Amino acid sequence: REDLDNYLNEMGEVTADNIQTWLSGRILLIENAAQNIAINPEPAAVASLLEQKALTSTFMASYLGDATGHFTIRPDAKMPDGFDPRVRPWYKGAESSSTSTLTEPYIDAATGQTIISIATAAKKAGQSVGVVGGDLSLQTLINTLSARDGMGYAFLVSADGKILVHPDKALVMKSLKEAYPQDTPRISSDFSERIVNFTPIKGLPSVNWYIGLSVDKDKAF
Ligand code: PRO
Ligand SMILES: [Cl-]
Ligand SMILES: [Cl-]
Repeated sequence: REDLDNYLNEMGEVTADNIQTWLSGRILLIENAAQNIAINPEPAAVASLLEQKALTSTFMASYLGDATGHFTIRPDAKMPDGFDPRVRPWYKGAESSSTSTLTEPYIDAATGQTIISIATAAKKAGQSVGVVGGDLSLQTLINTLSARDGMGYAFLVSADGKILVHPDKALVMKSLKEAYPQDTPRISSDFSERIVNFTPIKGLPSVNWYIGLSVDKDKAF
């Protein structure tokens, strides 16, 4: 048991570091996008920035919304009638953060897919000029986790217990209790009766997220 605990802990730390280092490169691209837009926030300049291959190859789309409701998105897309960027979770979350942020999964207004967004406020010498966001699909996050490793699966859960990414998509945005009503695992401890442990992801901006490692117990050696 000491041996399995030591290994799950070590695997959790590995998986956690790597997803942190997958995310933080993508967080830099958005921050750089926001910084460059703050240079020249004319919508022509904005649109040429978002059309660049480093962004379009990395994200489903990236975009700028501002306090008047103006919205520029690339690749371009017809947004639903009455779409307002200011009421979307990426906008509200970047507004209330002095750093960049990452949203919990939500329903993309463009694709209708489930997505998360990296967003940060774009600031021109103290003044906000809007919020820049980039979108990653839930399926992308599942694939990025399931690529990161021996015995069970990794999933991602917020500190408050909300399951964010899980290879069982039915469990996405269920709380731990709602997903696991009989004997609920607790983040508060780092082992739970499958055996499950939680490893904090360090160094993300604005969020407190955990890697959960879930392994078939008796198969584990
Ligand atoms: O759904 C949203 O709010 C973001 C912005 C447009 C595309 N995805
Ligand atoms: Cl990559
Ligand atoms: Cl446009």
